[PDB]
Amino acid sequence: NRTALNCNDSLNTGWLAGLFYHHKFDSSGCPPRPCGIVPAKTVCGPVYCFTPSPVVVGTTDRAGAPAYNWGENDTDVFVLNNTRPPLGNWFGCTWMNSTGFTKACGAPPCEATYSRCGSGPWITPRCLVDYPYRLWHYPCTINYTVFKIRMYVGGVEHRLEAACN
Amino acid sequence: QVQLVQSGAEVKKPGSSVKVSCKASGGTLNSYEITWVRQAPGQGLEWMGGITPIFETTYAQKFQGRVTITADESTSTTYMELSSLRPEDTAVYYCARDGVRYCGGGRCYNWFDPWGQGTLVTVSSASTKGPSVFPLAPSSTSGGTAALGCLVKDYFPEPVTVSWNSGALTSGVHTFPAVLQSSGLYSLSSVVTVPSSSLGTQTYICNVNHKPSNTKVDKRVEPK
Amino acid sequence: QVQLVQSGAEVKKPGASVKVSCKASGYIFTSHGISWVRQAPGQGLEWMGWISVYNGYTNYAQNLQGRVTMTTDTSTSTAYMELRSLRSDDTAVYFCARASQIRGVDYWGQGTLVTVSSASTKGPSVFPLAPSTSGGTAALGCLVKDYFPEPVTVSWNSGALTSGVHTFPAVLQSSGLYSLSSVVTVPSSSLGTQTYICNVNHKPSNTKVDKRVEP
Amino acid sequence: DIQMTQSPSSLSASVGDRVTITCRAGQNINNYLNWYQQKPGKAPKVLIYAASNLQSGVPSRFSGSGSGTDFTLTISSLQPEDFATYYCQQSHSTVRTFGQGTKVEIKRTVAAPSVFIFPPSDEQLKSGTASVVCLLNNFYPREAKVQWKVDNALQSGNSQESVTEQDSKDSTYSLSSTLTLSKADYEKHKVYACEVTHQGLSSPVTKSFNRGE
Amino acid sequence: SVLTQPPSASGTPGQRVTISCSGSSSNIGSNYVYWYQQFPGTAPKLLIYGNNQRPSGVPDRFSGSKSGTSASLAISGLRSEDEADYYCAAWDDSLSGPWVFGGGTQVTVLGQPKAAPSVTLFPPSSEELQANKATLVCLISDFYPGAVTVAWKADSSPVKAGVETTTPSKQSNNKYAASSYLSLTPEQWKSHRSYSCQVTHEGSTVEKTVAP
Ligand SMILES: *[C@@H]1O[C@H](CO)[C@@H](O[C@@H]2O[C@H](CO)[C@@H](O[C@@H]3O[C@H](CO)[C@@H](O)[C@H](O[C@H]4O[C@H](CO)[C@@H](O)[C@H](O)[C@@H]4O)[C@@H]3O)[C@H](O)[C@H]2NC(C)=O)[C@H](O)[C@H]1NC(C)=O
Ligand SMILES: *[C@@H]1O[C@H](CO)[C@@H](O[C@@H]2O[C@H](CO)[C@@H](O[C@@H]3O[C@H](CO)[C@@H](O)[C@H](O)[C@@H]3O)[C@H](O)[C@H]2NC(C)=O)[C@H](O)[C@H]1NC(C)=O
Ligand SMILES: *[C@@H]1O[C@H](CO)[C@@H](O[C@@H]2O[C@H](CO)[C@@H](O)[C@H](O)[C@H]2NC(C)=O)[C@H](O)[C@H]1NC(C)=O
Ligand SMILES: *[C@@H]1O[C@H](CO)[C@@H](O)[C@H](O)[C@H]1NC(C)=O
Repeated sequence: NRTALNCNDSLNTGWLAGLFYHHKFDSSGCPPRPCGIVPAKTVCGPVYCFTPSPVVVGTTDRAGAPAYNWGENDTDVFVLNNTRPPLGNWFGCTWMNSTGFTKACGAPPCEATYSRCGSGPWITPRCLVDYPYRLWHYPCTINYTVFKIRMYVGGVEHRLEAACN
Repeated sequence: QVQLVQSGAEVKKPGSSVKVSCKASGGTLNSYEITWVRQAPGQGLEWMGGITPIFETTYAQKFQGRVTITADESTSTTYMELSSLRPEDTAVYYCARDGVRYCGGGRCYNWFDPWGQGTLVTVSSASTKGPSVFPLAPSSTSGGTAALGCLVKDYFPEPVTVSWNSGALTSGVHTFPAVLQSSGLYSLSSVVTVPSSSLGTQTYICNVNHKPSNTKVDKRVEPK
Repeated sequence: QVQLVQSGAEVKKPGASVKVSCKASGYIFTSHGISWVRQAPGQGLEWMGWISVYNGYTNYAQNLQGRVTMTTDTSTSTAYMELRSLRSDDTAVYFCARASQIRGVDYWGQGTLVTVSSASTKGPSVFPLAPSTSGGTAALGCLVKDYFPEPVTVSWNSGALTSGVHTFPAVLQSSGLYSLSSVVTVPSSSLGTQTYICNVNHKPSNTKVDKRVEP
Repeated sequence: DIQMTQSPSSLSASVGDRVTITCRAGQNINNYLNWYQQKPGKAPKVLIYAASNLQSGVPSRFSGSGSGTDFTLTISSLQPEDFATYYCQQSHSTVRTFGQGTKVEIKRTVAAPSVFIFPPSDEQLKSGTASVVCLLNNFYPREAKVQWKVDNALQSGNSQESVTEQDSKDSTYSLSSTLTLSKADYEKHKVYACEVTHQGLSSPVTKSFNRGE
Repeated sequence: SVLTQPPSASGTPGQRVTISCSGSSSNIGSNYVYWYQQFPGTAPKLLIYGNNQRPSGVPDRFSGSKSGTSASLAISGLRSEDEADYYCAAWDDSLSGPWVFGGGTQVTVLGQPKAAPSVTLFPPSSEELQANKATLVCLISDFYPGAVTVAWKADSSPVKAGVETTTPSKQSNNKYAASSYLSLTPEQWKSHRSYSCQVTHEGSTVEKTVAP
C-alpha cells in the first residue's frame, strides 16, 4: 500500500504496461549519485535497495514516520540516505521515475571490492543483483543468465542470485 | 510512439467470416493491449473486444460466440475475426492500444491511443460490380448560376471517389453520401454550381473512380 | 545537529544486569550503525562491539565473553547495551557512538559511568581537620571518610566561604568506601569572632552532616 | 451490462458558445471515464482521459469534470475546429462501453435552399431504367422535407434521400433526392416536379419539367 | 592493546608537535585511520576521518597523514587549548578487529614554569579517635608538572600499607593537586614517635610530620 504509483506514459512507448505484464519487453538491441530524499510524487513502482540482497522501501514523512499514501502527498517521500552496510542500511537503490526512467543511487566509489566500493545493485560488471523488477529497471539485461552466488560483507555470509551476461 | 496499421478492406458474403489484422510497431513491447471497435455507416462506436499482452481475451456479450481475438507475437500483430456475418455487420472496424498510461492516487488509467486506420468490412449478398455514371446535364436556374452533376448509380461495394476536371474544379462541389438501394447496389450523386454564363464555354468532366472494381471513368457534362 | 543522549549512571555490585540506553537524533537513525566504547578511569578506550540499526548485524568483542547484548528499537530511536554478570573491571564510562564505514565511529554520546563494587550505600563520617602556620595564614578543612557511592557536595559557611577553599578528588580505599577532604585557607588572626563550618551533602544516602572545625 | 448514455443527442451552437455534454453511467464507475472527439472520415482521437485530464495537445477550452455517474465535457469558447461528434467511454469495467456520441454543429442564420430538377439522361435511357433527382442546395437549417408529384399525383417509396455534412465554407447543408421508375413508368406519365418545403421558404417551391424538349 | 603511540608529547607556543600510531597490514595497511581528541571527563571528539579528512568545527590547524603501517598527525599552531589526550583508531579486516584503538597520547605544553608542592598533613582528629580509627590526611597542591611521588614514614622509617594516594588533577590555576591518606589503628597512631608524609617533586622533597 505504501508503494508510490505516479506513472505517466506521455510518449506511449509502453513501459508502464511492462510493470504489470512482465517478460514482454522488446530487445532489438540496447558513477551513481549519492542517495537522499526523493519526492514520492516522482517515483513509479516498487523502490528497491540492495544490501546487496534486495528489499523494497516505502513512503515516509520527512520526520521519518512512515506515510501510507501512494506518493500522493508531497509530505510523502522515500528516505534513502545510505551508509555502506556491514554496519549501515544498503549499498544503493534503484527505481523508475514518472516518465519512465530508471534512477539509481548509492555510496561514493573509489582492492575494488563490493564491500568497500559498492554503490547499488551492480556488484561486478556483467553480474547484477537479481530481483523481481530487474527486467523492468534494467531491461536490456534480459539475456543475462542468473547464477546462485554468495558474498561476504565484512564477515556476514549472504545468499543471493546474480544475473550475468 | 506506437502505431497501428490494419488489413485492407475485405468484402464478405452473409454467413461467412472475415479476419482483420492490426500490426503494431514503434514501441517497447512485443504485444500490446489491443482493442477492437466497430462503427456502422453513419452510426456510432460499438466496442467489441480486447486482448491483453498475455493474450487474455475479453469480448462484448453482443458478439460472444462470434468474435475471436488472437495474436501472433512473432510478427507482433493481433487478429480479430467475426463469424456468422450478417449485413447488419457492415461497418468500419478499428483497432487501438488500450494501454495503461497514467497512474495517480494509487489507481491506473487506460485510453485508446493510437487508433489503426480502420478497415471497412462490407457484408452483403451482392458481388463486386462497377458503376454507371450519367450526366446531370444543366438547364439554362438564376442568380447568374447553374448546376450540373452526374449520377454514379448501381455499384458495389463502397467507396467511390469522384472529382471534377481532375481536381481543378473543387469549389461548390457537393458529392453526396451513397445510398444503399434495395438492389443491394449503392448509388450517389455529385453536383457542382457554376456561373451559367459558362455553360457551353467551360468543359466539365466528372472523374469517377471505383477501385473495388478497378474502373476509372471520366464523363463529360454538356448541357441539354 | 546530531547528538546522542545516553541515560544516567546506574550503579550496582558484581553479577548485575546493567543496561545503559542511548537516544539518537539529528540524522537518520537507521542510516548509520552505532557501537560502544568503555573507558575504565585513567586508562584508554576499549572498543566493545557495534550493531546495525538496520541489519541487526552485531560484532561483539572477544574480551567480553558473550556478556554483551547491543540492541536497538527503531520505533523510539533508542539503542541499548545490556552487560550481564558484572565484575570489578567493568567500572568505566560507557559511551555509544554513531558508526559509518567511512567516517568511523564519529559522534559520541556524553557518557555513562557505571560502577561495580562490593559496597552498599552508606553516608560519610565527617571529622574536623582542625588548624595546627606561618604565612600570615592557615590551612583547615574537614575529612569525609568511608562513604559510597560518589559524589559528595561540600560547601563552607553555607556558601559564604568561596575563596580559600579546595575540595580534593576522592580516594577509593580497599574497603570499597570512598573518602575525600576539603581544605580552606584562612587568616591566622581570625580564629575568634569568625567561625568555620563545612556542610557535607551525600545525596545518594540523603545524608546532610554539617561539621564545624575549631582550634 | 454497464450503460453509458449521453445527452444531448446532437447540438447546434454559435462560434464562441459554451457546449455541455453529459455522460451518465449505469453504475458507480469511480473516476474511470474518457472522452473522444471524432470528425468525419477520421478515427477518434482521445481528448480527456480519467474524467478531467486533457490529452497533451488539446486546447484549454476543453474541460472534463465529474465522478460517480454524472460526467460533463464542456467547451468554454466553441472554436470552429471544434465541430465534431464527441463520445465518452467508461473504464471501471474491462468490458468497455461507449457513449452514443453527441454531434455538435454550427448555429447559422437561416438560408433559403435553391431547388433544381435534373431530367433523366438519354445515355441512361438506351439501357434499362430511369431516375430523376431533385437538388436542394446550401440551406440552413437541415430540416426540410421533399415530395414527388407525378402528374400532380403523389409518389411514396420510389425515392431515397441523402444530405451532405454541414459545409466547411458556408456552414450549410445540401439535399439530394432520387425518385426511381423504369422506361415503362417514365415514358408513360407527362409532368412531375419535386415540391420542397423549408423554413427558409415563405411557401413551397415547385420546379417541374415535361418529357419533351 | 592493539595499537601503540608515545605516552606523551611536549610543545611550545606554535611548535607543530608530532605524534605517531603504528599497526600492521591488518589495520593501517589497507584501511582508513581516524584520530580523536579527549578532554578529561568528556566523550571523545572525532578529529580526522578517512586518513586526511577533517569534519566541521575542526580548524585548518589539525591535519594528518599516513605512510605504510604508520599514521601520524601534526597539531600545527599551538594554543594550550589543545592540551589533551589524543587517540588513534583504524579498522582491522582480521579477527584482531574489526576495530582497534590506541593507548592515547596526553600532550602538554612546555610554557609553564616549575612549581613546588605545598603540602599539609592533618593528624587523627579527636572526633575520629573516638570512633576507634585514625586517618592521616596529606594534601599536596599548587605543584607543576603534575608528577609527584609520596612516601609515608613512621619514626623515620618506611610505612607502605593502608596508604591511598590520588592521581594529580589539573586544578583551577592550571597547576596540580593530590591527596594521600594513611589509615592507622589508634593503637598504632599512639604507639609511634610520629608519622611523616614525604612528598617529592622533581628531585626535591618536602616533609611534614605529626605526633600524638
Ligand atoms: C536477448 O535474447 C534474445 C534472444 O532471441 C534476443 O532477441 C533477438 O534480437 C534480435 C536483434 O534485434 C532479433 O533480430 C531481429 O529480427 C528482425 C526480424 O524479426 C529484424 O528485422 C531485425 O533487424 C532490424 O533491427 C536491427 C537493430 O537491432 C537493425 O540493425 C537492422 O538493420 C534491422 O533494421 C533484428 O535483427 C531477433 O528476432 C530476436 N530474437 C529472435 C531470435 O527471434 C535479444 O536481442 C537479446 N538481448 C540482447 C542482450 O541484446
Ligand atoms: C524523469 O527522469 C527524466 C530523466 O532524468 C527527466 O527528464 C529530464 O527532465 C529535465 C527537466 O524536465 C530536462 O531538462 C530540461 O530540458 C528542456 C529542453 O526540452 C529545457 O527547456 C529545461 O530548461 C531543462 O533544461 C532533461 O533534459 C530531461 N532529460 C531526459 C534524459 O529526459 C524527467 O524530468 C523525470 N520526470 C520526473 C517527473 O521526475
Ligand atoms: C503526466 O505527464 C504529462 C507529461 O509529462 C504531464 O503533462 C505536462 O505538463 C507540463 C506542466 O508544465 C506541460 O508543460 C507539458 O506540456 C505536459 N507534457 C506532456 C507531454 O503532456 C501531466 O501533467 C502528468 N499528469 C498529471 C495530471 O500530473
Ligand atoms: C540526505 O541527503 C540529502 C542531500 O544532501 C541531505 O539534504 C539530507 O540532509 C540527508 N540526510 C541525512 C540525515 O544525511
